[PDB]
Amino acid sequence: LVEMVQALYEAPAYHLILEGILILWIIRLLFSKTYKLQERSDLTVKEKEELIEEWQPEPLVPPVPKDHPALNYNIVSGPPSHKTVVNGKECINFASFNFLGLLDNPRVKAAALASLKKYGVGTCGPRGFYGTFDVHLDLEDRLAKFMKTEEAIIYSYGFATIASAIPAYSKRGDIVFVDRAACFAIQKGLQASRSDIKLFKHNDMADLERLLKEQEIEDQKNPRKARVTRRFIVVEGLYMNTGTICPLPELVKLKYKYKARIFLEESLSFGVLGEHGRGVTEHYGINIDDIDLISANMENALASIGGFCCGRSFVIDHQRLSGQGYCFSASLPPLLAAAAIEALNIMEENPGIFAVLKEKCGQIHKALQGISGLKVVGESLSPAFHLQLEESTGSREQDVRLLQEIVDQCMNRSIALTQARYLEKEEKCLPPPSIRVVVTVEQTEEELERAASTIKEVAQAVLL
Amino acid sequence: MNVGTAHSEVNPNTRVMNSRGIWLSYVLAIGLLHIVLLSIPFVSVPVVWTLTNLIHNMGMYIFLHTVKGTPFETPDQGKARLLTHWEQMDYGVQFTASRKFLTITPIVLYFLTSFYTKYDQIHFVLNTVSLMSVLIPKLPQLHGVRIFGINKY
Amino acid sequence: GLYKRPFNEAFEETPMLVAVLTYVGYGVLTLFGYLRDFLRYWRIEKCHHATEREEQKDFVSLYQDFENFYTRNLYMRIRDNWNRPICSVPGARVDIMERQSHDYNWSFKYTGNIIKGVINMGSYNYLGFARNTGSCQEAAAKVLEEYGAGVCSTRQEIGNLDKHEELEELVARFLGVEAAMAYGMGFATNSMNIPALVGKGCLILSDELNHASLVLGARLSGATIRIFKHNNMQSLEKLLKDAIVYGQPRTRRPWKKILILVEGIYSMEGSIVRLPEVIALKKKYKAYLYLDEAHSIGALGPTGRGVVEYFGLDPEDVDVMMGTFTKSFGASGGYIGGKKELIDYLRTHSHSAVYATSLSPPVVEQIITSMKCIMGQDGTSLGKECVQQLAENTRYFRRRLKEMGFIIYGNEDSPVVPLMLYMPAKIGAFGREMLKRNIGVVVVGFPATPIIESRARFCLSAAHTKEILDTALKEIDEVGDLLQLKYSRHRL
Amino acid sequence: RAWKQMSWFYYQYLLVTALYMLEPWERTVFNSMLVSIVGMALYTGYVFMPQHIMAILHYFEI
Repeated sequence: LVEMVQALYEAPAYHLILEGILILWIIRLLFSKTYKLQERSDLTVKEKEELIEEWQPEPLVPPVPKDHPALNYNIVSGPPSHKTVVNGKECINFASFNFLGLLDNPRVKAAALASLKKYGVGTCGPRGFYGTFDVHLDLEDRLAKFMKTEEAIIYSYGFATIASAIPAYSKRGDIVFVDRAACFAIQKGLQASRSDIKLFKHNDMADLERLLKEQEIEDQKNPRKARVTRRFIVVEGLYMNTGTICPLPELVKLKYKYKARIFLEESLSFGVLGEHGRGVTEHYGINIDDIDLISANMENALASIGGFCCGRSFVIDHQRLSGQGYCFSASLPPLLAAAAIEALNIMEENPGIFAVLKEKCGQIHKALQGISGLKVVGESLSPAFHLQLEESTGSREQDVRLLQEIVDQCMNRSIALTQARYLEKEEKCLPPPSIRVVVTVEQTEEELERAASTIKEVAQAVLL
Repeated sequence: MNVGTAHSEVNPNTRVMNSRGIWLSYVLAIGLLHIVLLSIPFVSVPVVWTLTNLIHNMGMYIFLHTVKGTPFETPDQGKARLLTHWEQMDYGVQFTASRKFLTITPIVLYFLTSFYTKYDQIHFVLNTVSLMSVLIPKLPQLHGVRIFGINKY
Repeated sequence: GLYKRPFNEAFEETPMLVAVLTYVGYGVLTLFGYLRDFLRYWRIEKCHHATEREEQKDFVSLYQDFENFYTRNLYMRIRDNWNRPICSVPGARVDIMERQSHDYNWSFKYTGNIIKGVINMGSYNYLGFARNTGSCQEAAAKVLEEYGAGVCSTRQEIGNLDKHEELEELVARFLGVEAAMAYGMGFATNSMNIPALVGKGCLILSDELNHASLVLGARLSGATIRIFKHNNMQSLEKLLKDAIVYGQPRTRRPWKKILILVEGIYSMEGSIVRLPEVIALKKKYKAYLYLDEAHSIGALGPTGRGVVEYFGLDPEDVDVMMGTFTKSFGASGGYIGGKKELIDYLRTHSHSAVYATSLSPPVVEQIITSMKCIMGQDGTSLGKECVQQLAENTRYFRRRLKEMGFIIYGNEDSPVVPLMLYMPAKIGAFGREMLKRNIGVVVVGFPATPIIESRARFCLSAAHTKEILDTALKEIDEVGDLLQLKYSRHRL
Repeated sequence: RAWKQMSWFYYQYLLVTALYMLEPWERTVFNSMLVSIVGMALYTGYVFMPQHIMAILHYFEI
């Protein structure tokens, strides 16, 4: 070997460079695993034209079946409120999410009319370009003070609120643990972001613990990647699809033990739970600072269009520049904002309406128990719950038809009920068909018991 | 401002090198660096040229092959969160006029600095190491690979 | 396709020296931003920002610092040109609350004084329907008194009203299509109806400058998205041919559907879509057409029916015609118009139809009154004077600015005038100088646009009198002399 | 008159070099570096390069 080294050293430089490049060439041939065939063919103009001519597209919309229950919309001849007229029949409203009866107060209408006189209807632009009014800032300050939180942000549409809040913080590569029974807005927000989604059983902290333990096991394998991966837990204060509350304290413990932030959705529970009606945090006594982001809409309780998100400035300031429903859309009309402000004033003046609503919900939930063919799904504290078929048929269409039969027969009996509506092909976890019962402080005890008796009679007559 | 206000493209960072007058600005920046290097009184010409080569190559490496991501919020949910600028360029198309220009210009600078350094061996090895450090990442095969897991995350 | 009238547009190229100086400015800003980031990291200079709570210091950082680079170093310096509050109706003249900052726009303090009578060139009221006194205001007040504000349910649920049916039938009459549907948000219309029409296995051909709502709606659906150059019929035809011929990418199969998303008027560019060519191409290649008509439904057309009337085409040729009431009619909302089968499928299978609260009664009443006034149901001479005045104002303003030596984008008919600034500092300089002279404008910078063109958008209106336009033009001339914004080589 | 022209030229310099949006100390840093580079370049040009350009300037002055 030494003699070979000396002989190689005896060689000129160009000769050795040539030998080296030849050896590199040999390596390239040896590792040229691609077996090219040396061919090239292209299509002909007539071939392209005939290929274009063969193609025939599908219709834009599929042919419609005439049996669609959703093809028929109930028509309300007037404002949806207590003693409404549905399909020309005078009824009592048990279907509209108007918990505090703030839709038809004279004060709310007066404030809305004053703002309409001052400003008009439209805002004519986004918040960036001369679409910010003083009413918007006033309402944001009022919401922040009401929720005992640093900052709040307003969207002009309930769906877009959470559907734009979620993708702003969760990006591609992060992990989101979301409850199985989550509203469609949360699902669309999670789809808009490209993060990894891990569903867990409804209100089951055992499954959440198992998933978090699996995630920690995966973190132990590649710590470098685990140091740049964020974890979120998206839950609802009061679920719409089931009517059940969520266990906050266990979620807070799991957050602080596994380093995973919490996003709370509080559309149903914003103005109905707690002594002062600030959500489920007052119901459980949890500190507001433990929850990173709280999202609600101003439609169910405040009886006006819009939505909002509340939190610390550190998290809220990001949405003013990353929320798509905020940056690329017109701001909320001033009269709706004034109505929301007046509703907040009314809620702050007297907090006994929440107790009244709680007691009415207790009465109606206790009275409704005992139907032969129907079962109540939901908690006693929920203002809106469900009635479901105890024994169901093989297919869903017959269940829907039976529920609509019950609804129509009740509506002929001066009780206006509604049936829960879903997108069958789109929902991640499709809930069973059910009849939705909604409670309002306007409803009297006699009306509630009359509704319970009528529902019992109609259900036992129809299911039998 | 916000991405998507006046253009639907998710990642504008992939077009900054295809704009108008960018190549002329790059060449003028190199020339201005050379002028301010000549301005130093006590430094000889070959040292000035090798400093020009080294500084330009170091800055080019730092900007193209070290900084990864985008300087602004992007609506594709951070698809290019880990890619460097050279990988983001032209959405991964490996050959393009901009890429050809950026690969060719350090070689021309190397030729000029070799001519002006009178082919000294020390300057040869310095400039060759720098040229290799710049030209190796430009290879199409060396796309999306971090050696020894450095600058991976 | 053929045009009955000449189709004039101009997009002048950037002077080379201007591009070089733009790059010089951006490089200086980037270097100083890196220096400021280095100073802030080592706590040499105290950071004026909010931080994570002490109990969550061991969590993974919520944001990535580099993504906020341009926000910390470029946006924050000229932050006072945006989010300007107003305390008056957004008419031809608006009142702006005055604010000042002492820490270089990191925080704003509100002074008591109020700027009054600022000429409004930023609001979207094309036909001047944003008024606090009128017939529409009285109708909205009556409907607010009767129905209240806001509905508390969904359309498929008890939340469907008679006002909504009246609005839908009136909109269908106004457009000329068989049927139409109305929603409570223009963004939501696209984002919630595009996923319904197409899905996995279909192709979406999207223009280069589509709105964020159209892009989000296309992303939410599982379809494949391909982008063609802005108003480039050659690129559209090439994409259509390749899509039909070569099939799906991995497993070569015929496409289930092909949908073309286009807009009537592109706001930032200022151009009008070549509708006859697009219609001819879609007829030849058997594609479907989605037409976003937010900026042209009231501005364009002899009677203000939109782009299809502007080109004198047949509304039955466009498969889906979407539109927004915010721009022209002065009230929030949106609509989709088309054939009856499409509208029924949308009423059954739309996200906003099932899960979202419907419109507000005062808003629908204001829309109804405004659109009746536009189509002349009231019998008053108004509704034609607005369109004629808008056309005259657009023509006069565009001609006067083009003969002053400025660079302007778009057609001669579009009521949106993008003036060109081309440099990062001139953005803030123009905004501040124009506000100092009582003109309100909108300025758009780098990350929104391409790097070399940064612009200022003027939105004309039918409520702008001739004296207002003359005052604005003389102030614009003075500022253009001050900042040297007259880059045009053709005429000056 | 001439002072107004010089102030206008300084304003244009600020606009072109993007110094308009920077804070005063950043302007100070940039200006100091610029004047240092110009002075060093003039010193080098005088010491090493022949004063042929100086002769041209003198001829133009005369």
